[PDB]
Amino acid sequence: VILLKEGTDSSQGIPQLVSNISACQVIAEAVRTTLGPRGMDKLIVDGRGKATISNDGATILKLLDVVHPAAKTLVDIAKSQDAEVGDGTTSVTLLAAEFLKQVKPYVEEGLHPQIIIRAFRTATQLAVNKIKEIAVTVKKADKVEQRKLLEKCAMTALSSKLISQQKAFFAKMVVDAVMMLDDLLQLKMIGIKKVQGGALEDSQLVAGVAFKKTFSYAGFEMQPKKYHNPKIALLNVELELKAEKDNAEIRVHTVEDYQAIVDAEWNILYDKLEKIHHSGAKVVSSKLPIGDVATQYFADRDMFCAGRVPEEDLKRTMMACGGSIQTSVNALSADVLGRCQVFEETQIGGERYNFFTGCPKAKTCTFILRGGAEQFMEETERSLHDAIMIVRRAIKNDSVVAGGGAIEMELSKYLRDYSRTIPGKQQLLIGAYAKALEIIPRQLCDNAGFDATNILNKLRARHAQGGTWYGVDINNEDIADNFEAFVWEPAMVRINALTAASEAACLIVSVDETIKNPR
Amino acid sequence: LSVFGDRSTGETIRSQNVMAAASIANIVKSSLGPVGLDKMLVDDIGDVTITNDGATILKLLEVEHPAAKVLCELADLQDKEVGDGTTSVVIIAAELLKNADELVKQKIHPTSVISGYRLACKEAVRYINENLIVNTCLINAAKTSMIIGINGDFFANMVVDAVLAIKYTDIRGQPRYPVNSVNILKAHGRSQMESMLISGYALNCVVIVNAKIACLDFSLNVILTTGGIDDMCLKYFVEAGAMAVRRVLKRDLKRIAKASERICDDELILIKASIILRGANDFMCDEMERSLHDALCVVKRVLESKSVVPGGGAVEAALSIYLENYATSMGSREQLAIAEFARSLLVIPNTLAVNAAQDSTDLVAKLRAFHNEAQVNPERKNLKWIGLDLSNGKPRDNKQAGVFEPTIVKVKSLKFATEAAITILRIDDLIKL
Amino acid sequence: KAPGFAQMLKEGAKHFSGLEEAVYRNIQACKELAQTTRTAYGPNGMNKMVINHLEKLFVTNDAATILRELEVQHPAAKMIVMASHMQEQEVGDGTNFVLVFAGALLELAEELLRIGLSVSEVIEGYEIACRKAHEILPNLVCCSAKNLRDIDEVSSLLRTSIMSKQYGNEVFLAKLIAQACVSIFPDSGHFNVDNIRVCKILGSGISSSSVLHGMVFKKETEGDVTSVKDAKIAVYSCPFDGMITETKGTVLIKTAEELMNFSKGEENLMDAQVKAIADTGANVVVTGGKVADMALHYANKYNIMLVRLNSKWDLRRLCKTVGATALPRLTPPVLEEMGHCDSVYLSEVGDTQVVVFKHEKEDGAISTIVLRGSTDNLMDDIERAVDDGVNTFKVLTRDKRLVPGGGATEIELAKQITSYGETCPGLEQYAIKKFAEAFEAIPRALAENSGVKANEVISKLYAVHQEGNKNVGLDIEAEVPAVKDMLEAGILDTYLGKYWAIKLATNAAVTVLRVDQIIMAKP
Ligand SMILES: Nc1ncnc2c1ncn2[C@@H]1O[C@H](COP(=O)(O)OP(=O)(O)O)[C@@H](O)[C@H]1O
Ligand SMILES: Nc1ncnc2c1ncn2[C@@H]1O[C@H](COP(=O)(O)OP(=O)(O)O)[C@@H](O)[C@H]1O
Ligand SMILES: Nc1ncnc2c1ncn2[C@@H]1O[C@H](COP(=O)(O)OP(=O)(O)O)[C@@H](O)[C@H]1O
Repeated sequence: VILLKEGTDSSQGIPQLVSNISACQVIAEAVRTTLGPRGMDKLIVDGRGKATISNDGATILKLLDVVHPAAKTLVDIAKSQDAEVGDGTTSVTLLAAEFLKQVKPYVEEGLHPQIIIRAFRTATQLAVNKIKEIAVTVKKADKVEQRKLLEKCAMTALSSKLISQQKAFFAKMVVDAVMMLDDLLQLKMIGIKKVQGGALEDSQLVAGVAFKKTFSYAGFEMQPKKYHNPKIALLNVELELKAEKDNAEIRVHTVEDYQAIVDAEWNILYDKLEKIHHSGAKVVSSKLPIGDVATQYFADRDMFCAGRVPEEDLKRTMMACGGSIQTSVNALSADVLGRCQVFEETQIGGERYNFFTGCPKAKTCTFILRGGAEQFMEETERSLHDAIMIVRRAIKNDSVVAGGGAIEMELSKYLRDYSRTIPGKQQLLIGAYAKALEIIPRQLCDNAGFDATNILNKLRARHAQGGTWYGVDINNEDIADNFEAFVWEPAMVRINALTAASEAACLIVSVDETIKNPR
Repeated sequence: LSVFGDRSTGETIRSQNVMAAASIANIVKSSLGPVGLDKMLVDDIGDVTITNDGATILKLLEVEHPAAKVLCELADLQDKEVGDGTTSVVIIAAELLKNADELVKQKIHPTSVISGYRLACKEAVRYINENLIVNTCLINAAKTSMIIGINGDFFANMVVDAVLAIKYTDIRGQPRYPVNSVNILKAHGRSQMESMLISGYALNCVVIVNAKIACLDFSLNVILTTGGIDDMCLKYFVEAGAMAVRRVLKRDLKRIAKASERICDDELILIKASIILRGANDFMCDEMERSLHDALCVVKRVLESKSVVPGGGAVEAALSIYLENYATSMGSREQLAIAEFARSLLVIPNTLAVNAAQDSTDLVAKLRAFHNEAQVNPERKNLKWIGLDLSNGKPRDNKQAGVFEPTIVKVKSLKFATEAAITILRIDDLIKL
Repeated sequence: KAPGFAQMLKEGAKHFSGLEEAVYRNIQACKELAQTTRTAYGPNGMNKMVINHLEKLFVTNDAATILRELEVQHPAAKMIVMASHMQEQEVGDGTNFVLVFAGALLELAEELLRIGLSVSEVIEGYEIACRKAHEILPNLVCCSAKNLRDIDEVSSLLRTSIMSKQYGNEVFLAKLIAQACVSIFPDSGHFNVDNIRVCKILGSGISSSSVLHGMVFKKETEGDVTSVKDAKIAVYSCPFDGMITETKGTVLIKTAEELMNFSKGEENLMDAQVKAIADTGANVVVTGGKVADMALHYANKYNIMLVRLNSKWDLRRLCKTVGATALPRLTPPVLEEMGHCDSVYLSEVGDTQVVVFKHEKEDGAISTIVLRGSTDNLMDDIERAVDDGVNTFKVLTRDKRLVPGGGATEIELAKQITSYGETCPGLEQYAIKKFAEAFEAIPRALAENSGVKANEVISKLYAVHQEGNKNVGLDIEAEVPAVKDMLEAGILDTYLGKYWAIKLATNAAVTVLRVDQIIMAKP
């Protein structure tokens, strides 16, 4: 009758930790197959009914929104990994659950959770010291130009893909697109656009900002496209004749007043048209559509105008032209007007495309894709994005380590050999920590269809002989030196992954009870 | 399908034979070692048999399962061939099947697992033969095994002289150490220090420097008659002066034939080994009788089986490190098989540590650390050939402590355990009629 | 219909019969409360996955935070919780002591009631042993604070309080909390934990934190004024915007002409209302809501330092510190409701502009520890460890007496109480001897949470304590079950912490034992 809980759910002890360990594996299973470039995809549907298909561990975890709190901790650790690195969310979540899986039977055998944390904190620090030891700085290897090595990195990431034959052409432009930016590199600054039809060689490398230019209204044979120093207007105003937004419905009882009302409704479009010309905007780029009449206005005034621009391309032009977005047109002045050296309409692929070039704030560019279908350009959009990240990270940090699970097997060797010389309960735990590192190369083999048993066993033998960089080759079903293959990753990224992985496992292992306030 | 019986296959049948073999090991897991706990055996009648011997349990245990019966037949082969190690064989085999069943769940075929166990057992025997110790502290040997321990060197010095006096070839220059040669007795004379060694046979009978020792069995100076002597015939021996005795035991005459004082209430006819234990009370000296015969046999098994090896899990801890390093040299799907063979051997020091009421995860880790340092470099700062102290609960150099076993036990126990795991793991189907 | 229910006669309240042992049910509820908090004891305490009433996930190891979110309903358990709330007064530590020790007394009392001892004989024995404990505890005082107000002295003592609430940061927090506490001890008989207001900012980590004087606030100054010593301060929780009266004030906008006029009317209203602030001479204002863009021009027009503090509790500190109250209307020019401050200015620390309210002319005792952290959860847990550290020295403003830690006192105090229990004849020896074993539950929890065998630790402590080797406690180590001297290691507790905890834990258990039947009642 007088009950202590009264509907309050709560449990503690070994059953609580084992319960949280199984929930952590459920989150890894949702992103276990997405590991690698050739990883399997995941389909997610929301209440709207639209499906999202992608193998991005960061985007997948944001969409699941699991209610279990141990899972919320892993998902939150991925967000800190994005701000810290921007990638490695699948490795952190997949590797953190592997530490929990290996210490699961020892927890059941009565080993205290606190003793497990001392091993993770110890083995992690020993691993970080080994990463900085094995990590090599590569700036002028054999006096080779950095553009040459950076192309070998992007070619290997794009090898065995839809652009496999023309990977060299895509390799040059990817490096050139990254070289076009300033010192403060950024992935969001570069855009990638798609153009249906045509061969892969016809893919253009735009220097400035561009957009699809869905504008298909009247006003042809006029509007001289070329400009040497135009003033680019950034607006979201609709200049349609009968606009859904702007109208004038004035009911009167006089014929003479209707002539002014029909003209006054026309004056709203004309006054807005004149305010654009009043400030001297040579290029009018609007978010909303524009009517046929407004096209004839600027066509007569020696000015260009084309609406139906997405919001992203405008804001990407905001950082490029050096102006600002102005929804209105009355206060349009030089403080929001842009500048560029060459603005010209190009007919790449038959469709009209507008682009700027040589702007003062030209901190962006655009990559046009040419292929036989849309999915070839959608896969190539992200496939080249991976190569852009590889080229970016090599410029930022020159200290790197062999990818493809090569470092995970050396740390598995060092920590396993170090655990042997550690008397106490830390021996089996540091050894379990070592064996947990082998899940990264094991899934790269499973996700690639290869036999993980034969490769991981052959790979462990090569590491015992002295191979400090051998790992998994996604293309050929064999062991290959990822360091010689220019498959590199930064040393700090691998450090922050183990730190975030160990911190996540320790936080879950340090938990004993889950309390729930009924409210 | 229409058949007069049943049929079944898959992972469950290998697991059923694994879960069956694991049950037999757990029945004799806690009874491993000298401090093994006793176990009851309730027959269908209702009676109860209590003992701690793992070999005795398996012979009397009855479990209706084919896989379990293989381990019962396995223990009989190891018993008749050697007569020791049947408990460790059943436990080691069950652990190999446990780890093997886990590999089969990882898409590791049994033929790859079997090929690894055949390699791990082979190299393990080579590593064992490389780190043996041959017949060569005999005061410290029986000391560790031995209330008699209050005076270590006093009682133990008599044991090394007893076991050495019995040294005799008896076959083609074999020399062994016979068992029924020492005659341990007791007394209560004035102290526990008056116990004395005797270099001769102590005959418990009652009625001279005559070399003639007459040995006769038929019924009627040192004349022995097993069939008894009539009353009148004793008078004729007094005429010549013979020390003739009647009603001589059969077992005594065999020792007297092979061989050739004022004692409390039974004066012994000494021929001029044996040790008469003069004590204080029956409680103290009676325990000293069996305490001498026990540690005397431990020294006997060392000097008989000329090749021995350190016990206490020293072998299993060393093989766990060597086989783990040898695995990386082979590859070809044999790493996980040989690597899991290494972990399976750790059950012996893990089981003995639990039976000794100690943290097995600590002792097994401390035991592997010393053996690992032995493989890194041959320097003397690195500890070598370390075992387990079951009394104190800590590592101990069994080379000095005198804890050894015959080499054939540790060698054949791995061969029998590997052959049984292979026999059970090769099964992949069940057919009933 | 007969047979009736045994003893159930009062509002259907379950009256457990004599065979059912109604006293045992209350002991089980208090016993279960300890097991939740027994694992949160010491530096190796296991954190709790707490879910707030707002479906918010917080991870912590504080005992008081658990009981707040854990809605305790059994009134027998509420007595120990009310003792913990009383433990928060007169001292800022020992909450798990009251929970773990009281549960140990109730756990061992059930063993006595099963033998057949009366409930009153157990109560009288515990009250007697509590008196002996208060007589034995001063003799255990080994060292005391040197009373020098040195950061080295203060940081050495705070290590034990900060530890067991935030491990790893024992070194930094001991120095950061010390710098804020030593600045007020010169105010003899006026030190208050309330004066040290903790403010937390999202940042790199705890190492990036610092200590500052006055009431620091992370939100920078919205105005363009740097420093002003104007005591006239006024807080207005209403957001700065177009003024509207409490009357009708119906604004009818029809044409674009009237739109710009009344849009300019808002400019005249804010200019007229902000003008009233300067007319009173109040060049310092704090906003609770947003700020209009035109008001920023008027703030710089009359040279009024405008500040934006969006948190309500940030304003309550000012209402209780300087006295400026938060009125509901748009800038009521009421000088009576204004505050007083000797110096106010903006400051940039850690690449972050923060407002400062300090007292240059007046004596002043206000301070603030600007915490930095990447995760608000872990950063909020560091705040609770600061309060346990500041309150530790708020007790040392009283008689400065320390005792050993790590369970050293609990075995030395149990050893001495067991002696008096052996000499004292009668039935009181059972409850007195069990009162000593109730102290063993503390290092048993301290050893269990460290992953160490409990009985192996208690045997070593009683052995060395029998040799007179006092000051010997538990060595915090995952693999080593050995012990070491806590004094030389620098682990020391407070005398009043154990005094008030032993007193309230005994009374909390006695109040439960005195109860034998819980009855419901309708008003
Ligand atoms: N070309 C490649 N060859 C072999 N391994 C690769 C290659 N590219 C990436 N990997 C491996 O795939 C793993 C995941 O990479 P990535 O997808 O960038 O991170 P995440 O999977 O966390 O999003 C890395 O650990 C890396 O070793
Ligand atoms: N004195 C001792 N010290 C340490 N270990 C011992 C000692 N005597 C026996 N053992 C251990 O007990 C185990 C079982 O011995 P034994 O009973 O002869 O074989 P089984 O148990 O198979 O019948 C052996 O593996 C050995 O390591
Ligand atoms: N680092 C440490 N080493 C040994 N003992 C400690 C350590 N930290 C705390 N303790 C012990 O833990 C006990 C509880 O400390 P604390 O958590 O501050 O109070 P409570 O547990 O009541 O909240 C203290 O009595 C102290 O002796």
